[PDB]
Amino acid sequence: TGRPEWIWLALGTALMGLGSLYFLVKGMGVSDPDAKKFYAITTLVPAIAFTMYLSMLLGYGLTMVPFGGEQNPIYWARYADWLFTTPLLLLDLALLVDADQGTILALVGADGIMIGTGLVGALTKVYSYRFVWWAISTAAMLYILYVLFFGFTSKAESMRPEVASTFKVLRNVTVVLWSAYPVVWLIGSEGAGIVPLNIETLLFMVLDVSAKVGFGLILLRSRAIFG
Ligand SMILES: *C/C=C(C)/C=C/C=C(C)/C=C/C1=C(C)CCCC1(C)C
Repeated sequence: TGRPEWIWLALGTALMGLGSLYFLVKGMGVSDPDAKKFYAITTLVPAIAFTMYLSMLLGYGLTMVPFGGEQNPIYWARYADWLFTTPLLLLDLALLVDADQGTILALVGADGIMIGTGLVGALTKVYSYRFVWWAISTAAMLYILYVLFFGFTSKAESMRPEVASTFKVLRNVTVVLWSAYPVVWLIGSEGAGIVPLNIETLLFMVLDVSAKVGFGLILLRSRAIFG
């Protein structure tokens, strides 16, 4: 098939795989129960991403959606990855600041809406309606980020500075990275079709790897994970 974006797909597979392994290797040596909690969640995240980059590298997770007078190439495997990796990353942040169950439930629930409406949008055939779903998915994301910035940060204040300072770094990387996804979608293949798929795949790989392995490295090399 030889598509232009495959090299970016091979590179995402490689980074996710390696990252996952190292997390698994480091996770199975630790004995602290709480540290175990965090290690298992954080290793699972790039492990799911790896299997999906792999499938996409191999020709799966792609569909031609008609709109704008074109047969548009939409990588839906992406949302199958994010459906489970985005709430797991949220879970990691919540366990860190001892968020309440209702908060977690409501954050995981807003995240299901975001990915769900996002995919519906990336699958929608009436061009302008693609942006209506996109708009709702983004409002869901702004809800989640509001909660991470205003709620959590506040709770990380009952924690010790080492823990509060690790959370603020992960919160910052998360707000910066997640903010970028909706803009990539908008000017890329699912949206305006301004940025081509190969470049678009590159941006998504950089955001995904940063948000999973980048995030994981920061979290797991910290002392805040300990019970
Ligand atoms: C490992 C993956 C991460 C941290 C993915 C984050 C993905 C997002 C924040 C995605 C957001 C989207 C929107 C706000 C609207 C349009 C569609 C999405 C799903 C790309």
